Formats: sequence, structure tokens, C-alpha cells
Amino acid sequence: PVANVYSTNGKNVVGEVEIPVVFQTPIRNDLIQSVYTNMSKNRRHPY
Amino acid sequence: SNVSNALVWELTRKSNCFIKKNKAGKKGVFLCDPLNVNYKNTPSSSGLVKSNSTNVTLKDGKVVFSVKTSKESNVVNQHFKAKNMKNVEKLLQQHGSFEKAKNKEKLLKKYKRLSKLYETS
Amino acid sequence: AVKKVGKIIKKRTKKFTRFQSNRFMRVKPAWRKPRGIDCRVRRRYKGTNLMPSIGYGSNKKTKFLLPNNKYKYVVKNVKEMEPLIMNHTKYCVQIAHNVSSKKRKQIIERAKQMNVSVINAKARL
Amino acid sequence: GIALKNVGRIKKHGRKHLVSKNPYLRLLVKLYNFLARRTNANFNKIIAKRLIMPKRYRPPLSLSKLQYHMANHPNDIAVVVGSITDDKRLFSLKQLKVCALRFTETARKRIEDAGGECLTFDQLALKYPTGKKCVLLRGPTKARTAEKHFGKAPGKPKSKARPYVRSKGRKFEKARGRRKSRAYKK
Amino acid sequence: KKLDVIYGKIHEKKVTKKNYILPKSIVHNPDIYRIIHSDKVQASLLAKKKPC
Amino acid sequence: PTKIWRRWGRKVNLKEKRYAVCSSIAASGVTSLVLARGHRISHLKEVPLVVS
Amino acid sequence: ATRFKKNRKKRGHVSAGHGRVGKHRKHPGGRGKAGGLHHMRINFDKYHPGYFGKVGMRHLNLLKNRTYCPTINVDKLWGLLPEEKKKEFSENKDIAPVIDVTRKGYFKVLGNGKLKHNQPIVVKARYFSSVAEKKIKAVGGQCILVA
RNA sequence: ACGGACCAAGGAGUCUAGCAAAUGUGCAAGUGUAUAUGAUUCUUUAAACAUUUUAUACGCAUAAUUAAUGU
RNA sequence: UAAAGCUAAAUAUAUGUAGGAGACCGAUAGCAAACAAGUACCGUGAGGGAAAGAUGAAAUAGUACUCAGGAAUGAGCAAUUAAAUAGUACCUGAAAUCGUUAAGAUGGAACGGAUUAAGAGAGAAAACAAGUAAAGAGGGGAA
Ligand SMILES: [Mg+2]
Ligand SMILES: [Mg+2]
Ligand SMILES: [Mg+2]
Ligand SMILES: [Mg+2]
Ligand SMILES: [Mg+2]
Ligand SMILES: [Mg+2]
Ligand SMILES: [Mg+2]
Ligand SMILES: [Mg+2]
Ligand SMILES: [Mg+2]
Ligand SMILES: [Mg+2]
Ligand SMILES: [Mg+2]
Ligand SMILES: [Mg+2]
Ligand SMILES: [Mg+2]
Ligand SMILES: [Mg+2]
Ligand SMILES: [Mg+2]
Ligand SMILES: [Mg+2]
Ligand SMILES: [Mg+2]
Repeated sequence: PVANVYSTNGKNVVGEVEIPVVFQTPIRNDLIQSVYTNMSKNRRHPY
Repeated sequence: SNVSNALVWELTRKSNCFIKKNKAGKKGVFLCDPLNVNYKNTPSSSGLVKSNSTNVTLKDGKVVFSVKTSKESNVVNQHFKAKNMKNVEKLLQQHGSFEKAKNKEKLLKKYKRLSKLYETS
Repeated sequence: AVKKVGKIIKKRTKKFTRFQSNRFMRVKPAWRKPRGIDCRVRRRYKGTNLMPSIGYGSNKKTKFLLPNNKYKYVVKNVKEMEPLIMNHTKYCVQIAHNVSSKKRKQIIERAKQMNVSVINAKARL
Repeated sequence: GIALKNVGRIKKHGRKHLVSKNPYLRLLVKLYNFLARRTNANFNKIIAKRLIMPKRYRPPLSLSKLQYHMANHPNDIAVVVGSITDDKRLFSLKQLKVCALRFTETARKRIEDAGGECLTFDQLALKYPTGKKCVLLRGPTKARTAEKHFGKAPGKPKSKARPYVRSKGRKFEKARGRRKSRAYKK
Repeated sequence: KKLDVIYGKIHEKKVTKKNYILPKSIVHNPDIYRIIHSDKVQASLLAKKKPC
Repeated sequence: PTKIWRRWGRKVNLKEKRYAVCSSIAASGVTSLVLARGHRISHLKEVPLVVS
Repeated sequence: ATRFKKNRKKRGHVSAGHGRVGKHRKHPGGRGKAGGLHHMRINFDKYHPGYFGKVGMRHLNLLKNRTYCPTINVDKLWGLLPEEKKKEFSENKDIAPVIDVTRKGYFKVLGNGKLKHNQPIVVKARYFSSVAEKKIKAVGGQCILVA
């Protein structure tokens, strides 16, 4: 599995690169949402 | 190998930018996505879950014909400009080889309904 | 009593009003369940207010239909009423309260072309 | 009226549904419910039930006990609905075939170096639809420390339960009620 | 391209995340309805039964 | 009365953070998921979309 | 999060779940560990039996760094070696490994378990137990004392 | 038997420390990057990212028992 | 190595002054004080201590003239403004309480639950008619 590299004009295909193995991680919306709820608390200001 | 149609259905059942439910008149729920011939929120009619699909839509003033037919992740979105009944019939033979008859009369009836809509300027 | 028009049956038409709301004006008519010893409504004495229960429920086949014998859908612009082209015999539309007259004219004109009925197509005329 | 117990309504006691929101586990539950229903085999029923249990009833199983349980079942498949852990007390590992929910990295490496293989439950559903030559196993469910506090209260005669104490020593709950020298023992 | 070095496919000092292992899945292939329609499974099913 | 020693923030395990970032990159490569988030990409060719 | 608290379910009820006849009052049995040995005796006796009284000698200035001593059994003793290295010694027969456990954070070797048959091993440590040292000798090894 | 002449607004199981049980998540004989330091971090960012170029900071766990020398 | 002496940094800051900011409060809230607020006022004294924000875009538009009346004030064919039922006690303008007109009831309380009847007010989204034909006025699609 590969991907194409497009030039900045948007039309030509000027190469290809092999898809990195990070893109095969299991997609987990429950875990992402739960981690996001805890992390977004760290930038609050006190009152 | 980390994804399939069933897993895509699992991730998009509830959270989705095309779902619409009516708070008043409690019956009903719709998917308005581009490749949904009906508007049912089911895995067997949603364009995001299916691997091959056809549809007819307005999308701007006129009527537009759409095909998906992507079988090796080659997600191709072909858009054609429907003009009249004969042209739509020709396009169904050209690109809709994967449809049953039952779906084809439904799409033709939908097109016959869509052709009666117009506005000013 | 029971009201029946076609196949639709309503088991009751009167509302359930709050106990003692006819005698004190600080008590609003919206139903609240009575708690408290010696109530005579919590204990089901004869001759007083009735309590609501699950028995008065409606038939599942005819639960949200209007006298029109269709379901109601509320729309806010022209594009929101796209899904109704496939099921134009089971649904009727109503226009939202805060849309202008200019938008309402367009919505009504499209609803006519789709062969869908409008419940309130006489407002702001 | 009529004289029934529990107004005639039948009672059940266990867990009824998944609590977990992991989508892959939900796919597995759907698959094995279908298999249990359409091929009632008493093998798919037990599996479909076990992968709903809470965490404390899916204990880990080590490599040494895995090998010991399969000592008289060569060229068979072991099935576990928990995790497999490594054991540094083993010197050598045989060639085994194992299906389970999770493997730790060290255990997974050790298994494959001896010529065996690791399977997931969607592969065992595909190659062994009715569990032929498959052996079901589970780990210790009453080895958790919390269980050492349960049972008869510590203070009844001949109870083995641990107490809840700040720390441990000669100064922490060892004087009156724990030896004959201070008015009675236990 | 840096994305294969960051996650340890190719190793490089001060770029690769140290001793990090890319996570694994509990399902090998999430297509359950392809498994159901296979011949091996279909030959073990039982005839469809009736409701009441 | 509200106080300043309310616990304002949280601590998050490192491995779960990394796992979530990894699972969020993988979702960025599925055409259907990107569309369902609200992006209008009906005219894109490939969803990973690498540029020179 | 206040969204999920139990008190919101009692919000229209009179007594907030605490009872008509027995109220929720403030300290109706004492403060802290007050009544133990008088009217809390049963709880103290069945859940914390040896609580009252004292036993043993005093130690006036402890200095815990004098007696600090972590241990290890002979089971985990071949497992400190990499598996490919463990393979080489079990193959060849005129060489044996010499392991220094103090470099790994252990001080005393302890004697639970089973060493492999006819596989000599030489172990360095600060303290040994009798059974551990016997098991090391039996398979043809040797213990060494270091400081 | 006590409170209630009437109406509007307000009005009561919360926060922090410490322990346990239950359940969800990650890794697993280990686990938790403390205080700090680093970075082509610096509107947001008081967030996020990193860990010192056969590898001994500390906690809990991996072993018990005895007043105790100890074992 | 006591009974003499000196010494920067890493630490603290419910005070005073200056700067920046927030998943904070929004005029019975937030500091007691959003205003001539530690002010008016009370106590011999030590001390106690409030209530009170909003016309309009513009008043460099704040109400000219006539009639009645001692005046206050009212009315107009007269007058500013988009607007005076925005007229300075000026955005909006609820409830308790009171006035005017109409329609009913009424032998030592009044309201109410169930069920119907007689009046009065509103109502067509199921509570009848697709289509055909002849015009007239529009609005789209394609070759
Ligand atoms: Mg009703
Ligand atoms: Mg009573
Ligand atoms: Mg009965
Ligand atoms: Mg109750
Ligand atoms: Mg009470
Ligand atoms: Mg009592
Ligand atoms: Mg009293
Ligand atoms: Mg009184
Ligand atoms: Mg209120
Ligand atoms: Mg737990
Ligand atoms: Mg000196
Ligand atoms: Mg000095
Ligand atoms: Mg401020
Ligand atoms: Mg104030
Ligand atoms: Mg205007
Ligand atoms: Mg205004
Ligand atoms: Mg009289």
C-alpha cells in the first residue's frame, strides 16, 4: 500500500511513499473521548 | 485489516454530522448523506458504510448523478450531470451493474419526483 | 371518557391538574406527585383528583399520529425538508416560529411542488 | 387476587449485557451470540457468556500453568478468555497453540520462538466453528488479595481473614484478643 | 516520512520514542459477515427454525 | 463558599496518551470517518493527502 | 461531577432519605473513635481484635539503613539471564555462569523452588540460607561470599 | 395538637484529605517518568512534547514469622 | 574542637502601587459601597452603618401655538420623532390588589371528582371529486 505525492499546483503526481505502520492502529472512539475529557481540564483558571 | 464496513457502522451510529432527529413529533430519524437513496439510518442504506452505491440529488439548482463503486479502497466519486430520463437510464446501465432491478425502479421513481422542483432566477 | 374517531383511540382527554391548585394561587396546575402523610389523594379516596398511571397509554401503532393521520416534522429552511421526498404520504410539515415571511413563502412553494401538506400555511400573511 | 410468590414473575441473577464500549469487543459479542444461537454446541454458549464477565472474573494465566494443563493434550488447542503472562521460573517452553484475548509482549515472543502460534477469537471462530479438539481453561478466580478479607469476620473463632490495618508490626493490633497473655486469644 | 522513524520502524537516536511498542488489536480482521458467509462456518450451521 | 483548592486538573497515564494519539492518526486516514466529521472533501483524490 | 450524584434523586422527597422518625442529627454517638471499649465494644472486638494494650521492647533510635536487606529465591536465578544466553550454557558442558546478585539489588539468596538438574552455576552474594546453599551445591555449583 | 392573611424573587447532603468495595481502561512480575532538567515549547501555551550520550532516586507489589539476637 | 564576630543565592508574601488574564458574578447577585460610600443617619462613649444603574441614533430634536381655568391641569382642527400607550418617577412592563362594560348564577360558606345537556367563541391540516377540455398569467429542463 502506497500514497501519491501531489505537486503544489494540484494536478501532477510527482512520486509515491509507502504508508507508515502507525496508520494500522485500532480506531477506538471510547478511549479517545475518555482521555480527552481528563486532558482538557489542565488548562483551566481558578475562581 | 483494522477497518471494515461493520466497524465503520459501529463508529458512526450515533455521532455523525448527517443525522437529524425531530424533538417534536417523536417518530423518525434521517441520514442526509450524499449517497443515501432513502434517508434511513441503517447500515444497509448509508453511503458511508456501503462499498458501492448510486444516487440522484439536486445539490445546486439542477440534478446530479453520483457513483461510488470503490472496491479496493480506490474511493472514487464520479459525478455526472443528469439531463433527462433517457440519459439517466443509459447511465444506470453504464455504471450501475451492481444494482438489482428492485433498486433501479426506486432510483428512477426518485428521479421522476426530483425533476418537478424549480425556483426563480 | 374514551374518544374514538377512526382506528385511533384516546383513553382520556381531560388533563391531570395538581391537587389544591383551585384553592391557592401560589400552586400551579402542573401535575406533581403528592407525598406526605394524610393526603387523601395519595391514598386513593373516592371523590377527589385522580393520579396518572401507565395504564392510560396509547396503542403503539397509532401513538404519534395527528388527526391528519400523519406524523409531524418541523423545518427551519428550504434545505432541511429534502428527506420528505421519499415518504410524502406518512409525514406533514410545520414551519418553525422564528422564520421570516420571505423564507416562509419559499418553504410553502416548495412543499406544494413536493406534494406534502403544511399544517400552518397561513401565518404572517 | 391470587397467591403467587413474586407475583408469578420469574427471577434471574447474572449480568445481562456488556458494559464495555470497545467496538471490537462488541463485534466479538455479536459474532459469538450468533454462533451460539445457530449452532447450539455448549462450547459457543460458554464462550459467549464468558466474554461478558467483569474484570475480576477473567484472571490472567501464566505460561507454566498453561504448559502444565496441556501436558497430556499434544496437538490440541487451548482456549482462554483472559490474558497470558510470562513466567521467569520456567526454564524451557514447548510448542503450543493458544487462543486468547490478550498476550503480553514477553509471553508472545517466547511462544513464537518455540514454534507455536497465537490466535485471536475471530480466527478460532473461522477454523474451529464448533470447538473440535479445543480445551477450555481459566485462571484462579479466588487468588486476589481482596478475597483474603472476605468470609468470617476476623475476631470470630478460627477465622483466616486479614484485618484492615495502617501498617504491620508489634505495635499494631497484637495485644488484647490475639494472645492468651492479654485476656484471650482470638 | 519522519513518521516511520518516530514510531520505531527505522531507529535513530533522539528521534525514536524510546522502548515504545505500537499497540496491538484483539481482532485480526473485523469483517464478521465475511466469516459467517465462509464455507467452513456455513457447513456447521443448523436449519432455520420457526417463530410462534 | 467556593475555594481555590478545588482539584482543577488531572494526571493522565503516558501510555494511554500515546495510544490515543496513535488511534487518532489512524482515524485520519479513513475517507468515511473524515466525511462524517463535517469536512467537504467530495472532490479529493486520496484521503491521506501527501503533498510535495 | 454533580450531574450523577445520589442526592438529586431525593430532590422532591421530604426527608432526603434519612428517615421520618430517626433524623439526621450531628454526632449522635460521639466524635471520631470516641466510644470504643464502652458502647462501641462489639465493632472493635469483631473487626479489630488485638487493638488495646501493649507488648514488646522499645528501640530508641532506629536507623533503618543498618538492617535493609532485599531477598531473592533460587527460582528467579536463571531468569536474570537472557534467553539466548541461557540456551548457550545448556548446550555446552564445560562452562558455567557466574552471577553477582548485588549488582542487581539483592543482598540475601533464599531457597524456595527447584534448580535444573546437572547444570552448574556459581552465585555471589552477601548472605545465604542453608537450604539455598544446599540446593546450589547439589547440582554442582558453588556459593561465594562478598562484601 | 402545633406552623400557615396574600403575591413575587432567594432558600438547604457540598468541597478537601485519607481508606475500602464495585465497575470501565492501560500494561503485567512488575508498575507509577517524583522533585527537576531539555527542546527550531512560547497570543492561546499556566497546555502539549521529551528523559540524562549486563543501565542500582523513591513508593506499592514480588515472603513470612518472632519481644528479640534473628532465622 | 564550646563559652567572640561577619556574610550573596536558591525561600515567603489576606499590605501598598503598576500590568495582564479567566469553562467566575451580573444591580435582592458580585467587595459594605457599578452613583457627591465608610457617605446620609443612630449612640455620652468604645462603636454601628444603609437605600439608590437604563428616554432616544440625535434634545446642536426635552414639548412651540390656540381654547377653558385664580391656579394645578385638561382638550385640540395645533406640534418634535420611525415611534410619545418612548414625556424626564421616561427600555420591556408579570403576580398580588382595584376600576369600566358585557354575559350568567344567587333559601344559614365557596371551590371540586364522574357523566351528560343547554348556550357562547373559535376552527378545515382526514372531516368529498383525481383527471379531461378551452383559454389567460407565470416559472423551469433538454436537443
Ligand atoms: Mg391528552
Ligand atoms: Mg397514616
Ligand atoms: Mg390481577
Ligand atoms: Mg418514598
Ligand atoms: Mg423531618
Ligand atoms: Mg426513637
Ligand atoms: Mg411543638
Ligand atoms: Mg398563627
Ligand atoms: Mg424561585
Ligand atoms: Mg479496581
Ligand atoms: Mg562561631
Ligand atoms: Mg548573624
Ligand atoms: Mg476582570
Ligand atoms: Mg449590592
Ligand atoms: Mg423603521
Ligand atoms: Mg434599547
Ligand atoms: Mg339571612
